[PDB]
Amino acid sequence: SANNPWTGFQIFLSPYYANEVAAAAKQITDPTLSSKAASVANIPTFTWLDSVAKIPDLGTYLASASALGKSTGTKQLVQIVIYDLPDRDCAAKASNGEFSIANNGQANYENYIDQIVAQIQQFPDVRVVAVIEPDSLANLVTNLNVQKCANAKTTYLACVNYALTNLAKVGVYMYMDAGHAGWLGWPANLSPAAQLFTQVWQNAGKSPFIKGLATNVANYNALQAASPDPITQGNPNYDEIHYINALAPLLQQAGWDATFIVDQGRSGVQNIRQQWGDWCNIKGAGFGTRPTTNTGSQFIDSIVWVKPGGECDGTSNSSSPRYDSTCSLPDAAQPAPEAGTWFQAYFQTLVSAANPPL
Ligand SMILES: OC[C@H]1O[C@@H](O[C@H]2[C@H](O)[C@@H](O)[C@@H](O)O[C@@H]2CO)[C@H](O)[C@@H](O)[C@@H]1O
Repeated sequence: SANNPWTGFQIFLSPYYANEVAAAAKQITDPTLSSKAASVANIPTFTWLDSVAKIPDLGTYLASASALGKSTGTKQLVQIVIYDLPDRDCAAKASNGEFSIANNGQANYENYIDQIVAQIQQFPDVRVVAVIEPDSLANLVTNLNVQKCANAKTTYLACVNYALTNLAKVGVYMYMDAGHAGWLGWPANLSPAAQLFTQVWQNAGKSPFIKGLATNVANYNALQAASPDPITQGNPNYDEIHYINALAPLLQQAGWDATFIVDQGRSGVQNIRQQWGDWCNIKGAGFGTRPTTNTGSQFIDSIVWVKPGGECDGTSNSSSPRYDSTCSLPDAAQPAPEAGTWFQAYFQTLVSAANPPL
């Protein structure tokens, strides 16, 4: 590979996360633990554009990044997540979003992307790296018999295409979400997954800005497992390095020099789940390996922190329309607030259990 988006750039630290972390650390009673938690705001994370109201935030982040770059004599990089599909989260309930297909979803999303493009277009000196629509494509590999997913398949593909095609015109480096090793990493899923991703890549014109795929976003898999998690029984690809070593060659066969980024933001503590599919607020997770480009794998551009640890995965209140029974499992921290909202006790455990220690 030739073009790693991080080379020669300084990552712009998320002010949104920083404000959450500064607030959470002053509430942590242990003094050294509070110091460690406070330091989390200096670790680069991805900022989620999980609703239109966040688009002005992206405005202020690019402008701050531009200024930081001019004043420090560096080139700055802003890390974002495109996550506002119509009928979002089609195989769960916890992260249902603000747009729906039956309520002008297609148009709302295209306007969402347009407004994002118009922001990024005003700051050519700032590089952007985007993860494209967590969970969407993977749902279209394994969840087509889910009627919500099946009904939204063509909307998902159209919208993902619209994001890819139009963010490319303002030079955004993009990694399409590709699930994780327990999802698409199953050997029998590798080829169907690859066929989808290469179709999506081809449909977006094979633009050089489509770098490749992101894995483990908002999940907890090891990148390189010391020993296989017991939940991984039956899958030889028990960790993300196995998944990626098995999937990436298929992408290259079709001529896509595809590279990867891997969430490790909540991967510090392994063996914390009853079943692999337990994804919601897993009790006892720690912050994992810090973001770095020294990945040890020919396919991986960066270890990253995509899901901001401490922001909730979903509510445990079964009276909310966004209740998902996954968020009430014995390995899920409860009680838990609405997804995307701050979960103070979960953040403290992420700090305490961080591996490597903070
Ligand atoms: O990993 C985060 C997403 O997981 C999704 O559920 C997956 C799960 O990850 C797999 O381990 C397996 O259970 O397949 C599931 C899909 O049916 C979930 O739908 C999303 O809400 C999560 O963000």
